[PDB]
Parts: sequence; structure tokens; C-alpha cells
Amino acid sequence: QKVCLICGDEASGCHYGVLTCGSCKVFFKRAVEGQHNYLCAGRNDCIIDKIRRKNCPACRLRKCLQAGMTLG
Amino acid sequence: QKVCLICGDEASGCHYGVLTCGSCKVFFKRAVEGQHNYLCAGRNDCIIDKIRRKNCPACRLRKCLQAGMTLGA
DNA sequence: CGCCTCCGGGAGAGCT
DNA sequence: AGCTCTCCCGGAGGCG
Ligand SMILES: [Zn+2]
Ligand SMILES: [Zn+2]
Ligand SMILES: [Zn+2]
Ligand SMILES: [Zn+2]
Repeated sequence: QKVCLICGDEASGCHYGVLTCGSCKVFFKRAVEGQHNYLCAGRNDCIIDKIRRKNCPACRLRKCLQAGMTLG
Repeated sequence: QKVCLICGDEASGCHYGVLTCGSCKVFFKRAVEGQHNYLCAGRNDCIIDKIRRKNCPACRLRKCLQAGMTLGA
């Protein structure tokens, strides 16, 4: 069962308001809080799945917000 | 692995300075911050183990303080 | 990044 | 109507 609304990988539970895997949970916390510089080199449409997750952090962050993920 | 120095059930790790299970963890946090009104019907030496934890919160609370559990400020 | 261990705490069950 | 206890998630720090 257990599927992450962001990357399709196995979800470990509901994190920051959305059902996600472990890696997407910590990717998000780091994206908000830390020093980063993400820029899409595509059209802002990038496919986000387990194999291509690392390719476009900008699109990975975009999908997170659009699913309503947030901090405290 | 890992005993619980207070009730002996099974320890998940160290909580508030002492190696304890999860139920003692949350019992202690609540015993301090709450209106509690616990008192012993024994001689204040009651045995505290998994089967008897619920008998004497007063003594269970004393075992925590004797093991040095605290929060602070 | 992706994963781990460790500790704190909220909340909804369950038990008299 | 309180206590009690497991389940779940958040944050920090470490490591490959
Ligand atoms: Zn994911
Ligand atoms: Zn992109
Ligand atoms: Zn215990
Ligand atoms: Zn007693």
C-alpha cells in the first residue's frame, strides 16, 4: 500500500500535512529552512518519481507546495 | 533489550534523564504538570512492575524522583 | 540526498 | 469521569 503523493515511492506516513516518503519529508524541511538556489532547467513540468527525484528540486518543491505541505 | 528502571516493562530509551518505558515517560510528564492528588494506601514502599503500575501512582512517582527524573524551568 | 538513532510530545484510543 | 498507554509525528545530530 503506502504511496507518496509527491514521488510515488513508498509512503511512511503523513508529514507536514501530506502523505509522503521519508526522503520527501526531509527534502521539504531542508528546502524551506536552508540555503539552496533551486532552478528548473525545463518548463516547470518535470516528472517527479523515485528515479528522477534528485533531477529537479525546483519542481519537487513546487509539487510539495501545490499539495499543501507546510511548517509550524 | 532495555529494561525500564521504574516498572521493568520494556525501555525505549532515556526519558527526562532516566532509562524508562513509554508509559512511565508519559506518566511522569503528567504527574508533575497536573493537578494529580495521588496518595499511598500502603507504607510508601509499593512494588512497581508492569502488572502493578496502576496501583500506586504515588509510589511510581517517588521511584521516578529517586531515579532523578526531571524536566526544569 | 537518503537514512539512521534518539528524545519530546499531542491525541485518540482503552480501562476501570 | 478520570487515568493510562500506544501510536504517530516533529526536530536535532550523525554518517555513508
Ligand atoms: Zn516521496
Ligand atoms: Zn523542473
Ligand atoms: Zn516503565
Ligand atoms: Zn504506594
